Amino acid sequence: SRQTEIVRRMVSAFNTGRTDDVDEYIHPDYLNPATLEHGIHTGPKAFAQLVGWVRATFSEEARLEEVRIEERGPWVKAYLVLYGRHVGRLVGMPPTDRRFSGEQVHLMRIVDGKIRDHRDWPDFQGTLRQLGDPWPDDEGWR
Amino acid sequence: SRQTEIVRRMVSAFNTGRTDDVDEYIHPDYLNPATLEHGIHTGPKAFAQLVGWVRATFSEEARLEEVRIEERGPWVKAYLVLYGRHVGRLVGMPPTDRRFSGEQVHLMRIVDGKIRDHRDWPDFQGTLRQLGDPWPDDEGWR
Amino acid sequence: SRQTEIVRRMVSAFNTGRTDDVDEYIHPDYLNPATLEHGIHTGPKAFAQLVGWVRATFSEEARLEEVRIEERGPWVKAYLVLYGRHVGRLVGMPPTDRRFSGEQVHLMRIVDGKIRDHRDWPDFQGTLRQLGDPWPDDEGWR
Amino acid sequence: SRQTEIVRRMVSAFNTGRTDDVDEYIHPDYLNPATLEHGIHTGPKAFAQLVGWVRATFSEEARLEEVRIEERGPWVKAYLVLYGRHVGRLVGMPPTDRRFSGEQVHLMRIVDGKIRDHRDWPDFQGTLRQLGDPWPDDEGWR
Ligand SMILES: COC(=O)C1=C(C)CC(=O)c2c1cc1c(c2O)C(=O)c2c(O)cccc2C1=O
Ligand SMILES: COC(=O)C1=C(C)CC(=O)c2c1cc1c(c2O)C(=O)c2c(O)cccc2C1=O
Ligand SMILES: COC(=O)C1=C(C)CC(=O)c2c1cc1c(c2O)C(=O)c2c(O)cccc2C1=O
Ligand SMILES: COC(=O)C1=C(C)CC(=O)c2c1cc1c(c2O)C(=O)c2c(O)cccc2C1=O
Repeated sequence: SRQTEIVRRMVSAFNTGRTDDVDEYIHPDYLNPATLEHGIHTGPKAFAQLVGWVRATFSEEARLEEVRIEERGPWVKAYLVLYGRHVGRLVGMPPTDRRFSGEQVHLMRIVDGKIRDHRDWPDFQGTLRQLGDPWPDDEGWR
Repeated sequence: SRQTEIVRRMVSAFNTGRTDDVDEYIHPDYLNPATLEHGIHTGPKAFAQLVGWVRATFSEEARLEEVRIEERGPWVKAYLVLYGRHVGRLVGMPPTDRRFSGEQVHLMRIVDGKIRDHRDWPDFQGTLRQLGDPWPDDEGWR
Repeated sequence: SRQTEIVRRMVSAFNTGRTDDVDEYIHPDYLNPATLEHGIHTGPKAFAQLVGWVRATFSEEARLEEVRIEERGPWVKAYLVLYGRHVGRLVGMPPTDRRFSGEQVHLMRIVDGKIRDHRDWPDFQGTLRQLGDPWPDDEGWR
Repeated sequence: SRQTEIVRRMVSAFNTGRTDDVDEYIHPDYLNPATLEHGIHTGPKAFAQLVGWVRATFSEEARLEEVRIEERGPWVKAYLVLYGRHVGRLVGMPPTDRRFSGEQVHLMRIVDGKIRDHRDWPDFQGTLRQLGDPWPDDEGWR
């Protein structure tokens, strides 16, 4: 139950935008490999930046709802659903202003009480469908 | 565009619960083959009953959002997303009170200005996941 | 484990087309509510007809693979994946001859050793995408 | 049609494992941001390494089937379906030896006749379900 509660605190940060206490539950060595192309590198600051990015992209009304959280050893798996609105540029695609919802799975390793390894799997295909199958502009993503 | 607007009127009925005017856009011969196991048979009354059932099952806050509507001949295809809350018994499963969202596709044939043939394809599997993989009780569905 | 094995026998019938022994594991009162619009009514014969329809529609190479089977009381839930090819008319849509695969969930009630209540939830939306978003012809489905 | 054919050549490489000619259709500056955590960096060699990784992970029988390919300007969008078998370690998860299939969307920018920007969106959640919801081992992914 300790580990489930740590992951619920991470979920809560995405829902409130609250990053002042991330050093209490994000490991110094935190890395989410998806964040690198944004410039977002390691530790509590990287996680704070990721929260910021999610809210900037999918709006201050984004909601991550919990379906269920599982654990095995030091690993925690969170089955969530994201509810958002496409209000920020996303992989080179201007904001469609379209609402969407999609299931997501997160996998996290807890190391000495804090989240150190974090992978997430959005329902990218369903999000793109709900956004009307957007395209990047000439600027693109790189 | 006429046919797209008829289907938008159907979508709107699910969003408002408004069934007083269904005879203006639902064909006398309307049939949705999924409705039969509820007792819901043909024409405008069957469609009214279906609206009622959707709102009773997925709540008076259910929302059907439009992604896109396509047509070919007398056929219209609606790409929607349902947002709801499981507040009514569903295929023998007591209400979980869980929020969910899922894409849905509807296919309708327009006959003399009114919806006559109607099939819908919910994201049943994703809904069930978001409801925590519920089970029917001893009463079941039949 | 008895009930899991009964459902595996049902899965096997779809994979082999073998219907000579359906009276041994399909209840006299069997009903799948989806089958009614094809004319397919109750008991072992209805189930045999459904096997036939699946193979006629999604080809003699259709394969239903097992992910996992769960039970609770008299209920069994089968998480499967269908692999097929669209070789028969489907809801008024001529055969695209396209290969597809989609997860499916089946829910069955076992009554005195035999399958009596059967609901299935195909990934209809994903199947339709993989078939290139087909349309019904003028004949339609009714 | 030129750009569609370039993307079909990329699809074909995943299906045959053929990487001797990647410099003819992969830009010197090619980057897929997902590949970085494997060590796989830029250009034709990075793409060759990615083909290798896909076949090592999802087997020499992996098949990427084409649903449809769209283009807009220099951008190409490929709607595919992957058929594979989990035979290599995947994000810290030992091979389950389970077959799976999942839709995938790829987005590519063509620059002077060659693929330069490449993002892919697997159906990760559906793959994980079909693999029986595997877990990483103690070694993990990092
Ligand atoms: C609640 O957070 C996320 O959903 C998320 C996180 C934590 C980190 C990420 O890097 C992404 C997303 C979500 C997301 C995408 C992320 O990179 C993305 O690229 C993405 C995309 O490229 C196209 C459609 C939807 C997307 C997403 O929902
Ligand atoms: C907005 O309407 C629907 O979603 C809908 C309609 C119009 C008619 C129907 O018969 C069903 C649904 C939705 C629906 C189910 C319907 O029969 C259903 O059985 C169903 C289910 O059995 C399990 C999970 C979700 C479900 C649904 O979202
Ligand atoms: C392995 O069996 C099935 O997939 C199945 C069964 C047992 C009974 C059924 O009535 C249907 C399907 C599958 C199916 C559809 C069934 O009615 C269907 O209408 C259907 C559809 O209308 C559009 C796309 C895919 C479909 C399916 O895969
Ligand atoms: C045909 O190629 C791919 O599917 C693919 C490619 C080109 C590049 C990639 O980096 C990934 C995948 C597929 C893939 C994953 C990739 O990174 C992955 O991490 C992945 C995963 O982490 C869990 C389940 C399925 C997965 C995949 O199908």
